[PDB]
Formats: sequence, structure tokens, C-alpha cells
Amino acid sequence: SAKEAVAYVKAIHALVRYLGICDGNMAEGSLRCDCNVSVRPKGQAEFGTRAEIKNVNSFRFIEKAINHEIQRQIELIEDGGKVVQETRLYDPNKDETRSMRGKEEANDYRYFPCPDLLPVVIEPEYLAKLREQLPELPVQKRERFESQYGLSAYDASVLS
Amino acid sequence: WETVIGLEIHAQLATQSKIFSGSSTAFGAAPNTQASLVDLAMPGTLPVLNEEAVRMACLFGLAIDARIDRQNVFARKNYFYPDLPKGYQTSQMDHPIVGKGHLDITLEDGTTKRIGITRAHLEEDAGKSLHEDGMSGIDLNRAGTPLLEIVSEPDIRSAKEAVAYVKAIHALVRYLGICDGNMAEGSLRCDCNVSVRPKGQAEFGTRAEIKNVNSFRFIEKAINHEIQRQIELIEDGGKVVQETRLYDPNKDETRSMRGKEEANDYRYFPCPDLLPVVIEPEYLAKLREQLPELPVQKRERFESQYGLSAYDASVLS
Amino acid sequence: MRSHYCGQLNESLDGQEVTLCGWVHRRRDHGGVIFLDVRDREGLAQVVFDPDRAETFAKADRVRSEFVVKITGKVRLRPEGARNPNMASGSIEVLGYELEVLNQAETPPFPLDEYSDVGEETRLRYRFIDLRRPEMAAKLKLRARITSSIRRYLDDNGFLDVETPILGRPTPEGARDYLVPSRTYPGHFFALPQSPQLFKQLLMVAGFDRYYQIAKCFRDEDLRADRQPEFTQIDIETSFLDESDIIGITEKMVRQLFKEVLDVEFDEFPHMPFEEAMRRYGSDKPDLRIPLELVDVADQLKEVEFKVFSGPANDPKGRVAALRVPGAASMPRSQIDDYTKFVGIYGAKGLAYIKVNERAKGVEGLQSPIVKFIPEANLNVILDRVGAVDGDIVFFGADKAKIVCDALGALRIKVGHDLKLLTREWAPMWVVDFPMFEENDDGSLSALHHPFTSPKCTPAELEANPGAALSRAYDMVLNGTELGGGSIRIHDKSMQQAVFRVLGIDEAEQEEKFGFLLDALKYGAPPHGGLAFGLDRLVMLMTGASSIREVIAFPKTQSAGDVMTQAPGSVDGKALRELHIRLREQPKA
Amino acid sequence: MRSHYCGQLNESLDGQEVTLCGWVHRRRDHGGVIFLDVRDREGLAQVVFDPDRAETFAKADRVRSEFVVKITGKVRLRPEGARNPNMASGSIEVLGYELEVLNQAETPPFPLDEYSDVGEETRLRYRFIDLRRPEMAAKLKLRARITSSIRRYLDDNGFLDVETPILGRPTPEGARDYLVPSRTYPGHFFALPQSPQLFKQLLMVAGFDRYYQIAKCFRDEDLRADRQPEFTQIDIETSFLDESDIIGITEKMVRQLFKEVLDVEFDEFPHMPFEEAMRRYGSDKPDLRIPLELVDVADQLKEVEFKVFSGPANDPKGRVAALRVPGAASMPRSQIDDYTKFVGIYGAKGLAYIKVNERAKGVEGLQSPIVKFIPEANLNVILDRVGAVDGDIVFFGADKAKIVCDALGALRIKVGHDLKLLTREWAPMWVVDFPMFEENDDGSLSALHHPFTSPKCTPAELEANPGAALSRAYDMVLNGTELGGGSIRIHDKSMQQAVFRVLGIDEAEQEEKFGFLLDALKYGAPPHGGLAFGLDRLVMLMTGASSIREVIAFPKTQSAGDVMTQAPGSVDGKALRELHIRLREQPKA
RNA sequence: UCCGCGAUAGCUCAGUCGGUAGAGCAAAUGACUGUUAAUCAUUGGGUCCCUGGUUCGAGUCCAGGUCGCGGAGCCA
RNA sequence: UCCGCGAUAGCUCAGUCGGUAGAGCAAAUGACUGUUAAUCAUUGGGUCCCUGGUUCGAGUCCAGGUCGCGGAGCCA
Repeated sequence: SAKEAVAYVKAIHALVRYLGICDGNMAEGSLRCDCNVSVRPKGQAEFGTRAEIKNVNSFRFIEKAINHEIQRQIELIEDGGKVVQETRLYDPNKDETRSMRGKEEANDYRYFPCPDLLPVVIEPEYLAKLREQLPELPVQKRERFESQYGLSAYDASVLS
Repeated sequence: WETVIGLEIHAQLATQSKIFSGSSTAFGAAPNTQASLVDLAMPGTLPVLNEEAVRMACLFGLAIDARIDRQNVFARKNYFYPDLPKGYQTSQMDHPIVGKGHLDITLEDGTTKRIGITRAHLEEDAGKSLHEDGMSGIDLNRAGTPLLEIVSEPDIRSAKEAVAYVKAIHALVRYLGICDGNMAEGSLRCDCNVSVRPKGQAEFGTRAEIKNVNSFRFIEKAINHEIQRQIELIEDGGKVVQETRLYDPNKDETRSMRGKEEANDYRYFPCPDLLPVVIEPEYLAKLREQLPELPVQKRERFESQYGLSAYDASVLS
Repeated sequence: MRSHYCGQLNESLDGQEVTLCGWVHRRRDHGGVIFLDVRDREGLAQVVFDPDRAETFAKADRVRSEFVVKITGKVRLRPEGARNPNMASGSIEVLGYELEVLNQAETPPFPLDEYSDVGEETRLRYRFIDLRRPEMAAKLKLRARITSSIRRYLDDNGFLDVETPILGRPTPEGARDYLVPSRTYPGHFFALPQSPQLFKQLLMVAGFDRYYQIAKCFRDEDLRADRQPEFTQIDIETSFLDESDIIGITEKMVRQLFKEVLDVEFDEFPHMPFEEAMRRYGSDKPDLRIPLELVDVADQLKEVEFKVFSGPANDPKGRVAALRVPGAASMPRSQIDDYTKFVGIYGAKGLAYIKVNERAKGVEGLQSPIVKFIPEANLNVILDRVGAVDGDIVFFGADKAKIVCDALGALRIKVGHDLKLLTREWAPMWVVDFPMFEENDDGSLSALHHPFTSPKCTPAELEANPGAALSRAYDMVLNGTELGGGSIRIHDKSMQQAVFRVLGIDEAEQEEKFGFLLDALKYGAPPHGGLAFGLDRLVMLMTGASSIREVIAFPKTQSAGDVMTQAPGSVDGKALRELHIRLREQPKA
Repeated sequence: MRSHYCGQLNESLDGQEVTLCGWVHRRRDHGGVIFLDVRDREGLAQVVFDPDRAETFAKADRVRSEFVVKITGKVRLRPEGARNPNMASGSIEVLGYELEVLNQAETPPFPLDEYSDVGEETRLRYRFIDLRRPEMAAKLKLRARITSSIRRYLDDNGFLDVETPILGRPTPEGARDYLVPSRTYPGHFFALPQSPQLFKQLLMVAGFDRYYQIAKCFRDEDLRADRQPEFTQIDIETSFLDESDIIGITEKMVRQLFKEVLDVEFDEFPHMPFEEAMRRYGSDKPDLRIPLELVDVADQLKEVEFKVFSGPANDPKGRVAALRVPGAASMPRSQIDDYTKFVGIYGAKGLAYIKVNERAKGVEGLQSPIVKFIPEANLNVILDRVGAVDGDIVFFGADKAKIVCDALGALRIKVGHDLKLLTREWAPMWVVDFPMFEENDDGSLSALHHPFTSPKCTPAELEANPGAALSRAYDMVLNGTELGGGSIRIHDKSMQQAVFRVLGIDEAEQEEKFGFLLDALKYGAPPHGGLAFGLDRLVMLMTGASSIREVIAFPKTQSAGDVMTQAPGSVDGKALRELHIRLREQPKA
């Protein structure tokens, strides 16, 4: 579901913010995301082409776009018509889905191991030190704020 | 989408005397002239089953290749309506005349599909209400007229297939000489139990019983316009209710005459006046010898032995 | 630069040269003399060419049908044996000095004037060359003259030409509204108005003392002949006026209009009550050209042996009316059977009759199969009452009130026209005093017009016996057709509550159906009343046209589509998506 | 039965008794004397009550705001200390003989007093009591008078008031059509017209020499402050007339209208070409109230080191224009910065300037940071050319043609109003001689109106060089706003084919988008030309109103809809299915 | 997502570094004989945008939402 | 479902008991000095409502469809 998606983006944002990897400020243009949404009628593995909506900023934008795309695909399958694979985008002003590029064929990016850069070897010692360096996760820290220290769910969460 | 429909066909048998009365069948504009004491349900009067009625019944049973029960009992369908005189319709609840047969319907998309017929029992007709002054007028001239209710197994799918089945029934009955077949005079009638379902989920849309359908065109158009309606209804969700609908060829719309609030309890039970009729294998042995050559197999016989095309064979047969 | 119009060439302009532009109707080539019939908005005129200026002749031989040309020449007075009655300018011709072809023309699909066998579909498909025909043009120009006169009158009498919006809010009960999907409000619709009724009432609330508007109206109902989906109506509403004043102004308007345009005069308009109209004509729209009148006679035929009379005669829910048609005893039995079948279509079980030939011999003086079951005295006072004499036929309608009123009313109008028993003059009238309520098939009471119609009595005499209440409503009738109508509205709290109480509607429906209206009514509404005219039918009557489509520029067929622009048409999926709607024409097996 | 209107009570009627009906504006209670301000359609009047008749007084103290009352009394000449300047009838009173409350009124949501700052959403929600206010009523009454005058003129000059259908066939290219689902033709739609263009052309084809119509128009484009979805337009089309005749009749109309209504006179309308208008005003709709004019000066500055001038000076695709503002040398640098940012909003990199104080003292006499990079001679002949003397400022716009025209044109009108330089009088004009084409983003050429506009040259001079071609189109401008416009159309086959070839569109699209039109055009179309006026803006100007909603009876908000009737609204699923549609959201493939 | 401003009687609008929602207008009652946008006194009226939390207590403070205006950001 | 009529040039409309789509009007060319719904001669034009079948051959006959007008029937 879309609400699950927003929750997942919020969880990623929170965890990464805790790790100190990214700033998290979507306004500055640090954290971005894309959504590969595809619906299908229960019973038939048939129908329901995938829709890739690119460039989604806020969580609200994510939710609204995912919903308005789900219902759109539902209608498209209901009418039948032509279910085509395209990479769409979402504008919060009109809440409509726009097509940036029409996919004529599968883009061949030609993947192959880069000859100038050699494979970096990460030994279990690296992970052994970093695991000790690992900070306490927020999702488990708020629950730890529920368990050992006397606190409510709300205040523990907003404290964490 | 997969549309599973059904067909309940009432066929008026061409017998001289009524099924339980002694009055004539074919009638003119003269009202209540074809009604004796039995049809009027006078107190103390009693019914006696017609001979050629059950004869033609088991005849259709033999033609349709159905397992005919050795014994069949008439039951009572108790409901109150001015057209129905005795307050109950003499039908057959358990042990019908004919049961579980199959009819090969020829369509235009290649294969001639086989359709199922769950039963075909003996009923009786009622009176007719007319548009007049104020009050209203009921004519019992058609009341007491023998009826054959051919109920088809819900194996029939598309609307065109349904039209094919009605035409096949009409043709078979025409060949057997049971009913006139002329829908214009009001001899052959039918109802449709259409219900659609999305492929994949055992859940489905509510059943729709469209009653009183005349011509084949009316059948096709009404069934289609009902199917699409149910499709929309399940797509939107809303309220899926079981109703008794009707079709008018003027606006091509489906209107609900009565909303089925509950299952009508007709209170079926074996009729104490009528004893169970026993059809022995000798009757069937003679009647099967009397059985005419089926048209569906006649055009195919026109295909096999005699050099002929499908078209000319069908239109000749 | 035109000098004069073709169809305005009188005999007085002789010895003057003129330049006229127009279309080439038909062209006659005799070789030594060329004839051209040039046509404009005013009509046709004849231009003649002699090869004494063979250059103009070269510009005369190339010219074909419907060419748009400009001709300058001199008006010469044509010989006595050449004068044309059909042509309004047909007593003069014009010799062509110089010609110029302003524009060429492909061959016009159909010919102008009869008996060119155009059929209605083809005439509608090429409506832009059909209106070139002088008759159609005369009809439309006449319409323009009508709207002109009405606007002049209403303007001169202190009415304000104010425009009301078309895109309004949809609501049930009255009629099917044409809907307009909203681009800005997904899931919501605009609705085309059935009448500026509510808006005009708001305009009364708004302080505007007198309002009028020639407004477009739209009904999404299945239509009748002489009925179109888009029709124009003359809306009128006034404040601080009673029914007498409104009927006065409006009547004055109709008279002034008929004298301005057709130049006829109407004397005065008789005011006839609904009850009287139903009594002696069996119709709410009486045809006062036919002097024939229905006369009730059921009271003396109560205890009589004949049963189809006595039946409804003792039944309160109906009557037995007679209809005398004079000098019509010579009528053949064929026509009688035709008429019985005719009245059959309105529900009458039978059309009884008496041929009246010799009054002094009594019963043997009345040839009819019915005369035996009815006494001589009753017969004689009946014949006395209906005004019948030697040579006449008396028909009898005996049934439920509605049935006999409609069937005998129609038999009245039918046999009225069939025997030519009318005066050919114009005959206008006002129908007033309608009942307030009627039963609604199943039961109960309901208002015929609108629950906002003013009753003649007080809310107490009203809550007393609602059946005895008459409304202050009024319809205007001309030649048995309803030109229009309206009424004075209620602005009284206790009265609105009285009619509201008497119809069975609690405040739930009062709020849901009329809440915004009642709201507007609560903030100080003045005594106001109005009326509306169907402008189309009015013009149809004033022209003498057979159908309403003949008085509309670009009409539509009985199935609401017009064959010329092929509307309604198909729209691309984009515009369909932007308006937040979907189709449902999906492929089936 | 009213005797006289409240606001039409002159001093001459003294010693006469009068009966007047209306609303209670505001009521003043002093105890010993009661004052009533009664308001009707014509205005307000004062009614006085003395307790010598305590019954009328009893029916006066209970009376509250907006009560609908009928008062009969005598018109008394008021004392010297009581006379009212503000009230047009404010030199007389009426002593109340007898009063009657025709209807009571609940307290009005917003007051009808002058200058009580209730806000617009509330003003729109109760529009039926908002239009009671005398100013709005004066505006609407003015509108009625305007349409009256225009209709009178056009009727008197042989034009035909003909109605065209609203429900038509949908088509792309021009604008988004409002659609109306068809009950009878499933999957098909009707469309509201943007203008009666096609219909008026067909009416020209139909032989009607002169047509006019006050028609409703609908556009599904997004909205703004001075733009509404439903707007009324004065359509006009004529046959066998050139541009001079049409502009003549229309100009005459505007003058006659302005004299009938506001009583002002217009002399003659100067005809200014588009190229010229763009040259000295930078706008296709010049404001002739502001005497300020743009003067080109780029010719003497073709090879100078400073690059914001030299850049556009050697590039043909742009210009460098100067603008003299008189007496404005005392201006502070702040205002200058505001103006630079203003021309900034139209894309100009900078607004250069020169303060001219002493032209005779040379180089030390022109204070500006730019003056160093430009020679004395060029400077001097510039000052000579622009008409500048002691005390003026000369601004400089140097960029692409569009940019300098829009930015300096707007800076011109802005500083025009900001410095109060215009005299506040009416200033009418005609804009003529437009170009035929402009480029369309991607490439190619396109007509800025319609491809059916007649060019002044021949189809050969036209296929030679399309950029040098001028159109026969014309707009009417008042106070720098476009009142309306039209043009003379093409009826020539080869000309239509010339513009068709030159526009790059093949016969496929020609047939698909304008095929039925070309068809109607082929069967003999006359030389015709037309024009249309935005009636709403015209009335807005004539009233002096700020917005268009002030001249519309029941307007809609900027998001398409009126808050009073809550349109657009929701419709039940039955009617939705019967019109063969289902709703949805916005996105679809 | 972010910044500023704003949601509070019928209408307009104020409310500090937390103590019964006040004021103009309108309404109701009463007073006063010349106002004319009457005045004056008294009375009545309103979920402080929603929910949860803080506190002895909430318009005010905390967190999460709804709506209107403008700005910023993003639009591989 | 059933009965009657109808679909054939730009328009209207005819076509037997099966053998190059005719006629009026319109169009094109030519003739003619008084027509006015001009005439006359000549020329050009069309998928006989769709499909299949019959015959040496189809507007015509057989079977099955589409559409317009009206009537009948049904509307437990």
C-alpha cells in the first residue's frame, strides 16, 4: 500500500539520518526516490503493466502520486485499451501523471566491469570494527524507551 | 470477465383439452368462454391429468436424451394472485417428468456446443390481467393451459450462445410438434438467470433474473445490457442486490418490477388430489420408435451422405 | 457599395440607375436577350441584358446559379404582357449597364421554390443554402421584428434587460437536466437551466422592481413533434403587482406586438376560469375559433334504463356531456365510424349519437338506436338545452370526467376543423383560476404547478378544505395553443408553511430540496409575480409556419441531433481525461 | 399599487400625497419623531412619523431593517437645517399618513450601507441582498441601458437579431470546449461555442445581408481576476462591405452609445497601424490617455564599446528604444530601482537612464554612469530627436524587439499612472494593419488570429514574401484595453489555397478541422466581414467598475463557480448512468 | 520537504516572557422631538482550525494533521 | 416476434411471368430577342441497402443481416 510506502521512506530517512550518512533534507535535494508501481487483479497474474514514476519529493507527494497512479492503472485495465511501459512523473500542482519519455525499446546501457577501478575487498574485520561503531537504531531505541524506562509510545517516539 | 447465465423456458404444449380441465386451448377475443368448472376452481371440483400432455412431456424427455424418472409427482406452488384461481400452481417439485439432458446448439463460431438441461416438468398456466377502467379485468381463458418448463443447466455462457439455445429449443419443439413455436401469439416464453464474475476470484456479482423476454433480438440485447450493467456494478462495488428485472425494447433499459426482499416460500408439497404418475419403460420404448429425426442431426446427415454445403443443409433442414 | 435592394424596386424609381449585389437565382438564355434573376434578403428582381454592350454579354454568358454578383443598370418599365405577380418587384426590370462577378459558386445541392422535391433531412443537412429561400428568410426576419417589438414595449415600460447565468446547479424532481462535467471540480457538474425562475425570484429579492429576459432554455427529455431540446423563452417577473396588473401589461404587449408586426387588432381578451373552460370545452387550452361547445346533461339521466349513461351519471367521478354539431345530419356513417374510432384513442368506451330531424313528432322524430331507453320529456328538455334544431346531430360522451373532457374536447376541435365551422379571425384568451391540488395516481394531494403558487383564499380557508382552493395562476391561449403562462408567488411565512403542511412534506425535504430558496425568501422578499412565453411557438403562430423548426435558424431533429454540423460528435481521449470522466463502450465477446 | 418611486421624488410634487413601496434601509428612532429611509429601484427617500397618529407609530417602532413596507403620506419641504446633500431626493420628506408592513425581514447578513468593509466571499454568498445596494443596481441598470441603446442602433440600421444554437459539435485547435454528454447518442458530446463565428459566416452564406447577436460564450481555459468562464459578447457580421464601412458603422455605434448613456462625445477615432503602435507605444492596445511616447534611437549607436546597447544594436533581431518622462528629474534612486526591477520582470537585463539638466553645458551637463561610453554628437542629436528640454529624464531599453516593446511599453503605462500625467478622459482608438504571420516556437509561420483573414496584397505578392504581408484585421481600444475586434474574411479559392500552402497544412487537416466550413464556403459565399465586442468589459468601463463581477448579475469565482448556488454540484448515480458515463479522478494513459 | 504570514461572535480584527474568547459594527431592551453612517446605557451571542500531549489551569507552550496566499527546492 | 410499404444518378422517382441502371429536374455543349418553374437537340455521370447463394446472365429469384415510417403482439 501507499501508506506503507510513505512509512518505508520515512524509515529509510530516519535510519540514514541516525547513521549520519545523509542530511535527510529533501528540500535541499539530498534524498530522492522513484516508485515502480504495478497493480494486478487478484486471481489473474495477467494484466497490469508496470509504471515507473520518477522524481518524488515529499512524503505527501509520494502518497498522492502512488494513489493517483494505482487508480489510473486500475481504470486502464478495466477499459483494456493499450497497456504500455513508460517512465512517468508527478507534479503536485495538478496532481496529474505526465509522461517524460516514450520507451521505444529496452535501453541497452551495456554493463561491464570497469577496467580502471579494481574491486575493493571488505574484510570481516572492517565489519567487526564498524559493528562496534554502530549506533543504536531509533526503531529499537524507542521500543527500548517503552520497555526499560517508564514511558508512553507517543512521547518515546517523538523523543527518539 | 466470465458471464454465467441460465434459461427458464415455458413452452405451451399444443393439446386440444387443458392439462386438468376439459376446455379448449386455442382461444379468440371471447373472454371466459374457454373455462369450465374445473378451471374456475369451484369448491369440491377435482383435476385429472391429461394423456397427450404427459405423452408429449416424456416425448421431449426422450428427444433431449434425459434420464426420465419412473415416477413423477405433482406438487403445489401456493401463492395468492387474481390470475391463479385455486391459490396454488400445480407444478412439480420433486421427481419431474424429465431430468438431466443435453442439447447440441449450432452457432456461427465453428464448434456446435453442447448445453445442459437440468429438468423439464409439467406446469399449468394462469389468467391474464388487462388495461381497463376504476378496477381491472382478469381473463381465465389461458388459465389451466398445460405448460412445459424446460430449465437449462447454467452451462450456457455468452448471449449469442443463449440465442442459439432458444433457437435450438424452438427448432426441436417445432420438429416434435409439441408447441407452435410462434412467439408472437404468446406460446413460447423464457427467462434468463444471468450472473457475471471476474475470472480468478470465487466471489462474484449478484444474480439477475430477467423475466418475460419475447424475441431473440430482445434476448440478446437485454442479456448484454444486463451483463455490462452487472460488470459496472461490481467494478464500482456499491450494493449488489438480487432483483426481478424487466426489459422494454423501446428504451433498451432494464427496470426492476420487484425487489427481492426475501426468498419466496411457495410451500411445496405432494398434491393429495393427484397420485404419482408412473412412466414405465414400455411407453418410452414405443415413443422412442415414434421419435422423429432431429434437425441438428438432420443437417449433419445432409452433410455426410448427401453431397451438400453446411448452408444449404441447414436451410433445407 | 449597394444602391438599392433587389426586392425593393418599386415602380417609382423609374428613370434612375441602381447598383445591386446578390445571388443568381436562375438564368434564362434566349441568345438575343439574357435574363437574370438576382436575389437578396428583400427578394428577387429581374435584370435584362442586350448585346448592345456585348462585353456585359460576355459577363452574362459565364454566370451560372448562385453566383455572387454586383450589377449596375437602369430600371425600365416592362410591357403589360410581361408583368409578374409572383415577384414583389415584378412590374419593372433593369437593363444591365455593367456587371461584375464578386464570387463564383458551385452548383447548389437543391433548387429554390417548389415543386423542387427536397426532403427534410437533405434540407437540414445543407441549412446554409436553404435559408437563402425567400420564405425562410421572411420567417426569420419576421421573428426579428417580433423580438424587436417585444423588447421595445418591455423597455418602454420600465423593465430591465438583465442576463442570468446558464451554468447553474443540478437538482431532480422537475425534469432531466443537461449536465456539464467540471474541469476544476472533479465529480461535480454544472446544469443548463429549465427556466430563469429561481434567478428571476432572486432578482425580485434583489430589489429590481421589474425584470424581463429573452433567455435560452434546455430540456433533456424525450421530445414531441414541435418540440426541441434548446428553446427560447420570454421570461418576465415583477414586484408589487397583483394578477390584474400583470395580465394587463402582458395583454397590452401582445396586442401592441400583433399591431406592430401583422397589423391586426385584438379588442379585449376575455378572462375565462379553468372550471368554465373544462365545463364547456373539456380543455385547459380552448380553441375560441370553434363556436361548438360541450353541454352537461347527466343530471336528468340518472334513473334511466340505458346503462352506459346512467352508470357515470350516478357516479360522481365523471359526467355525461353532449355536443351539438349543426347541419351535420347529412353526415355519412363512414365518418361516424371514423369519429368513434377517433374518440376511442382518448379512452372513451363509446360515442353515442342522436340525429335530430323532426322535433314536433317526438320520439319518431329522433332517428337513433338509443332513443328507446330514454323518455320523451327528458329528450325534449335536452334538445331544448343544447340549442339544437332541425337538421343537426347531437353526440354523447358518457364516462369518467377526464376521459369525456378530453375525448369530446378533441372530437370538438376535430369536427370543428373538418366541417369548417370556425371564423377565420384571430381569437386570443386568458385561462385563470386553476385548482390548487390533484391526486397523484397512488393517492394523496399534490400541486400541479409549483408549491409556491399563491392561492386565492387564506391559509385558514386553505387548511380547511384544500380542494375548494383556487390558484392565482394564469395561462395565455391563442388558437387553442398555450403561448405561455405564470403566476404570482407566495412570500408569506405562514402561507408557505400552510401549503407545506398540507402536502405531507416535513422540514427534511423542505431543507434538502428548497433550502437555499427558502433562505433567500426569509431575508425580505416583496410581493412578486411573473409569466413566461414560448417565443418559438409565438413566432410559429405569427408566421403561420407548420413546425417550430421553421422559425429557428439552425434547429435539431426529433432525436436532439442536428444533421448539418453532425453534432453531437466524438471527442479525443485527452479532453475526456482532463474533464475527469470516463466512457464505457467496452468490447464484449 | 405604487404612486411614485422613492428616489424620484422631486421638490415640484409638494402639496400632493403619494404611495411608495420599498425596503427599510436604516431606521432612526428619536422617540418623538421617527425617521425611515425607504429604498427602491430608483433610490432612497425619507419618511417622517409624528405620534399624532400613534397607530402608524406603533407600526413604525416595530419595523426593522430590510422590511418590505408600503407607505402613503404627504411630501413635505424640509427645514433648512435638515436638508441632505448626499441623498438625491434629499430635499424633501414624506409625512406618513398610513404605513403597512407588506413583509417582515430577518437581519441582513451584510449591511447595505455605503463603505462597510464586509469581504468578498461573504458578498458573493448573499448576492441576492448584495444587489440591493444602489451602486450595484446602478451598474446593472446601466448595463440594461447600454444593451438597449446598442440593440436600438443595430436594429435601426438594418441588422437582424438572429439566435444561434449553443449545443454544437466539438473540435480542437482553438480552445478547450465545455462538453455536454448526450443521452440519446452514447459516447458523443455537445460543445458550448466560444463565439458565433462559424454560425455568423453561415448566416452570411444564407443570404442575410447584415447580422448581429448578443450571444453567450464559454471558454474552458484557466481563469484570472478580469476573466470569467461565462461571458456575453456582441457578435456582428456583414456582407458586401469593406473594412471602412464596418469600422464606420461600429464607430458610429460606439459614439451614439456613449452619448445615449454617459453623455460624452468622441469626435473621430484615430486609426493607428499595428507597426506604428508598436513603434511608439510597444503595445497592440495603446493607452492614448498617456502622452508619453517611445522613440527609437538605435541608429546612431551601431558601433560602441558598451555591450548591452551594442549587442542588440548590430543584431537585426531587436532594438534599442528611449523613453522621455517630463519633469521627473527630481526622482530618487529608489523609485529608479523599483522600475529597473519592474522592467526586470519582463526579461530586461537593465533599465539604463540619463538625467538631462543643462544641454548647453555639454559633457558636464548629463549626469549618468553610462554617458562616458557614448560620444557627445550622438548624445546631442538624440536629445534633439526625443524632444527633451530642461527638467526631463530619458530612459533606455536596449534588447530584443519583443522585450524592449513589452518592458518599455509597460514601464510607460506604469510611470504614466504613477506620476499622474494622463488627463482622466475617455480615449478611444482603432488598431489596424496587423502582420499576417508570427513564428510558432518550433518553427514555421502562423496567423495570430485565424487563417481566414483577408490580406491586403495579392496571393502572389503573398507567396513571394510572407513576412512583409499585413492583414485586414482591426481591434478597438479604449483606455488601453481591447473592447473587441474582428476582420474581413476570405471568400477566394486561390487566396485560401495560397494562405493554406504558406501555412504548411495539407488537405488532410484542412478537411478534418475545417472541412464542413470550406464546403459551406464553396456553395457561393459573399464578401463578408465582422467583429465582436466583449460586452462585459464594455459595461465595466462604462460604469467605471474595478472588476467584471461588478457588471455581472450572478458571477463566478476565479476557480469557476458561484458560492451562492454552490455550483457546480453533485448528481445522483441514476442520471449519471443514463447519460452513459461514470466518474473518476484526473490521470489516464 | 522547507520559510514567512494567516484560521478566533452575524461581519472585520486585536490578544505581552501561560490566568473565563475583548473591541468596532450588527442584534435585543430601555432612554432621548431633527436625525440623516444618529447617540448613550444595559443585555444576549461565539468548538479560539482538528486530534493528542504539557500544566493547578490553556487562544497562548510541545508533537502530528486540515485549509488559504506568496517564496524556496526538485523536475536523472 | 409478426403484417404492409420503402432503400436504385446532385435531387425525386419508375423498373412485367429473370436479359447494358431509364425519366423529370440539375449539370456540360450548341441553338433561339420576352422569358419569367423558359424550351429544344446532344453529351457526361451512378456500389440498384450489406453478405452469401441461384442461373448462361441478376436491380429482379432464394437464405441471412442493416436502416426509416406505421400497425399488431407482449407488459406472470
